Amino acid sequence: IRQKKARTILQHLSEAWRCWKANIPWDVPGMPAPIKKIIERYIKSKAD
Amino acid sequence: GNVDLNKLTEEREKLLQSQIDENLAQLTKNASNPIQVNKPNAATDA
Amino acid sequence: PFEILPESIELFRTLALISPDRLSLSETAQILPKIVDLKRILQQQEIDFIKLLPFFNEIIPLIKSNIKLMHNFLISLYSRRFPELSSLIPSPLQYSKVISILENENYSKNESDELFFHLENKAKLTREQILVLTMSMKTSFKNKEPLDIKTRTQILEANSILENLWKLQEDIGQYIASKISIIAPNVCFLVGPEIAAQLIAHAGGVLEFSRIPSCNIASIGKNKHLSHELHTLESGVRQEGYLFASDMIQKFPVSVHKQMLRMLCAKVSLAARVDAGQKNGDRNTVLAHKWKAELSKKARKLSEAPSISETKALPIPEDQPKKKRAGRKFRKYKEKFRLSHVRQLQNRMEFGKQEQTVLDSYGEEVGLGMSNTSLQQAVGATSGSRRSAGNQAKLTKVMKHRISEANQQADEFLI
Amino acid sequence: ASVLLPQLRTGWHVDQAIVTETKRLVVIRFGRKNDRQCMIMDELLSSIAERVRNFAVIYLCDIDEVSDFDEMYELTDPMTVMFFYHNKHMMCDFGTGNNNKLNFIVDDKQEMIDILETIFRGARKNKGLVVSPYDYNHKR
Amino acid sequence: NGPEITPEEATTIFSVMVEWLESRSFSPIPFPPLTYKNDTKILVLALEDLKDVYASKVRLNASEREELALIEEAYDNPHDTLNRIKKYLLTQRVFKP
Amino acid sequence: GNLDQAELLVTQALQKFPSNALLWVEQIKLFKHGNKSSLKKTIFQDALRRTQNDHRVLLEIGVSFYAEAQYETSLKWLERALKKCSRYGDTWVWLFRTYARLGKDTVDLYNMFDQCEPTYGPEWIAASKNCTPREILLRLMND
Amino acid sequence: APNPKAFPLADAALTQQILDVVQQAANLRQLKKGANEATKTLNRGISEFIIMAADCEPIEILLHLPLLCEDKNVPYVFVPSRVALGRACGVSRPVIAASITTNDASAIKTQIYAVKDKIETLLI
Amino acid sequence: FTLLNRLLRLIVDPNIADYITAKNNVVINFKDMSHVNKYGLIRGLKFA
Repeated sequence: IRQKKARTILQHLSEAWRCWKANIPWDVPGMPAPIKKIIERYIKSKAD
Repeated sequence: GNVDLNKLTEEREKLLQSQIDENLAQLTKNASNPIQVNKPNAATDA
Repeated sequence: PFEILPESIELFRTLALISPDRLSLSETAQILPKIVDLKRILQQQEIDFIKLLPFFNEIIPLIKSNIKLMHNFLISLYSRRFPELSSLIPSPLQYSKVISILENENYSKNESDELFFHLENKAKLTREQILVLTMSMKTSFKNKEPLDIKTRTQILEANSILENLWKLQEDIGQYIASKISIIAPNVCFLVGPEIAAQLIAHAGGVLEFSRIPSCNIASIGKNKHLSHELHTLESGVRQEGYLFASDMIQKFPVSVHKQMLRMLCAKVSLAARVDAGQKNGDRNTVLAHKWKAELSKKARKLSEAPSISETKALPIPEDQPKKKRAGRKFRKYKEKFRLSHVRQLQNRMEFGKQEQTVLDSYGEEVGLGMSNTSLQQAVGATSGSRRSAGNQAKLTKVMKHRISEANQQADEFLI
Repeated sequence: ASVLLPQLRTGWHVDQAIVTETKRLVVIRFGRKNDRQCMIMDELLSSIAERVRNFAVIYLCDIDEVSDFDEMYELTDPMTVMFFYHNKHMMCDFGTGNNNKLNFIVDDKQEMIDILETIFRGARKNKGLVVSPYDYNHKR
Repeated sequence: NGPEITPEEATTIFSVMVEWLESRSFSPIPFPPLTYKNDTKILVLALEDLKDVYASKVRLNASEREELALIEEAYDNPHDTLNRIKKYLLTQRVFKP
Repeated sequence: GNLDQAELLVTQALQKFPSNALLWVEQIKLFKHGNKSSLKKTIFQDALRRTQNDHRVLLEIGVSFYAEAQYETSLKWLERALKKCSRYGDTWVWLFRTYARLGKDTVDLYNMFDQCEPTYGPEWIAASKNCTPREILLRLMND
Repeated sequence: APNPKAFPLADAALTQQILDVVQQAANLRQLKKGANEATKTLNRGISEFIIMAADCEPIEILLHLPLLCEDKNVPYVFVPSRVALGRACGVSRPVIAASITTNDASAIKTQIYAVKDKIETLLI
Repeated sequence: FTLLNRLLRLIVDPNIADYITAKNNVVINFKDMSHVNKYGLIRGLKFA
């Protein structure tokens, strides 16, 4: 059921960016560590 | 070009379970966006 | 010994006269080292009694009253020397300390240690507070040597007594804190022990606290609200005050503090009530647990925003002309949105002529247009083109309500 | 987006899609997966698709993988999009001259929606041509 | 990290202000009295300024409309508006953001 | 010594006759003792409501404020009381006391003292019972 | 079955009467619902009589109110049903404590007084 | 604002000054991003 998961992750990616834009932390709880890290990295890159 | 994330990806691959993947929390619009959309739109309903 | 404390209470009560307090003061002075020292000693000595309270619950309000009286006296003494000081510094102990510092003298005209003393000696003085104090001094403080040395002496005495009283109070609070897990277990569980002590002490007993209705609790242990000091916070909590400082609130984000704080107050109150109800050594502490759990849940819910919604679509663009309506009733509404007749006129511009413009300072651009009649234009303006009532900008429901509220408030003020 | 939009595997599939949307309009994007412009277009259309949903639909075609439709554009073949209704090709006159296909990236999500709306309206009317509200004449 | 003005600086600058004021011998501006001589005129002026923005425009959005309505209300029930203003000045330490 | 009992009695009285200003005054006095030192302003407001700003209630409030040593407020209260009905006495005395406490002066008061005193007012009445002057009486009261 | 410490519990007819009174007060703004509001009323003195819910679980959260009443000499009952009480108050949500407040010039003064008397009768 | 407030007090009735201070301390917003104005005047308040 990977497509669904991918879709979900897209939203997460978008939402962290949105949060960053707003200037609010992206303290999402149940997200797994490495995924979270990756997201953070992405956000940083975007910022740069 | 895309090199700085490869390691991260690898790490992710190493770590996660299927169960964990299944239970990724469907994300809430932390910057309450749709409310704001509703409100501006209603204010500027033409 | 054990027996003294009713005497102490009596002594405290006798002070509940009014300023001026001079021979009364002397009486007051006598009352101080007699009593305000022995109590401290007793407190220090662990294992004298467990049923001191509710006599310590009986006395703490009295003590508070006494302190207030002392503060008032001090202000009376000082006012006409430094009127604004009271306004600037709320807390009575703090005020006393400030006064002491101010009197101290030596290099106090230039700088001791002036703005150093405050921070260390009058412990609590924050930067903002200090700045305001300095400003006040620059304006309102007279600094012509005290009305009399006698007066100075009197104020010193007052400070000494007041300080002692404060110390005693602090000691009592500490004692309460030490005991509280036996006194008001539920409350402690809900909040934390120190916080509980602070609340309980302020109240009087746990019964007193219980009697206090939830809404009030928030602002127990607030810094008295000075108008000049800034208040608004991203939190939106207005109360600050002991409870707000708890883990249970301060662990969650700032979005939730206000709501969370509110929740806490009520649950704290409930806990207190429960404690009051239960007889000594029952220490049930299950309801409190449940409340805590619920609070946590609430916090979590508040933090968790809404799901992304199905991005609602545009409607199939079809072009229907179904309406066709009209009717005094329905006209009005629509009259608000229709272009008026004077606007229609405006929209017509005479052809040849340099057509009439109103130079509005923000933008001269604006052409009246053929609203103004030729002859009229040549001469002057028109109120025939101030025609309509059917579009005179009316308020919203919300706005109207707000205005009504404002009016009510004004009326109240006038009474 | 990749996950957002639906993608097509073969020419037959594409044709089916074009035919079988009776009610909605159909924007196909003919484009080479790994190109900049095409990617941009896809991104734009991802946003639009959800919005326009009830009136239009968006699809993707890897033009290298599915080479059936080089009839549509005489082998010009940049990373384009095309508009369809009742299996009729729908003709969106910009400045560009290519009234057939928009072979160029537009950036204003709203603008994109508006043009799609226009074409839908045209289709409903029965019109084959439709003048866009916007001009273009920059992005050839 | 606290207010960037340290207290000494404040003392210096506050003192400068105060001395200046003394030199100029300044009667401080009193609270708008409950029956102020030039009240109504002032109010009118204020309302005109508020209006200004709209005098041009032919449509209004909602916020703008609301503002206009408020202005009208102020004009039309002047006394009430004045009272409200006074109340706000006195009290209102808090505000719509 | 017994204050709870007194409070109870007051409450009962209020229940029976809510408007009677003297009961309200008594309640206010009790409050001023400083058992609550709270529910104070609210109580005052309630009293005012029920007694339609009764002359005496205002005076009582002023006195309470005097006791608490917030003096401008007290003065204001006293003024209000006077306005409500100047003929009553103890109010005048209270005002004088306040003035004495403050740096303010009595000339104005004297000028406005043309109006009557022992018509009504408890302490004043008592003093009267204990003479024929008025300024002398006032002085005595002050003392 | 209702709690023992919730005392005095009304009887059925009495309960009904009390709820009617509450309703009347609600319409006339002469009532205050809610434990905390009841407490406030008691503190003020404005409470004519206090109505609590027997079927408050956990009962403890009321059982200060009775004490307060005793120490202020305001009569008080529990009714049985918190839902019913809430409804009477005019609140869908279930309520535990209400206070019919004092006001000489009420239409419903007499009615209120009757209820108060009834409550007193129960107490002993 | 503290410094400002006291300065103002030298030229207005303190209440007015207080009001001014409070106003310059609002929650600012922007498209889903707050901040509070604990410092640094708001230029757009009509008196400012």
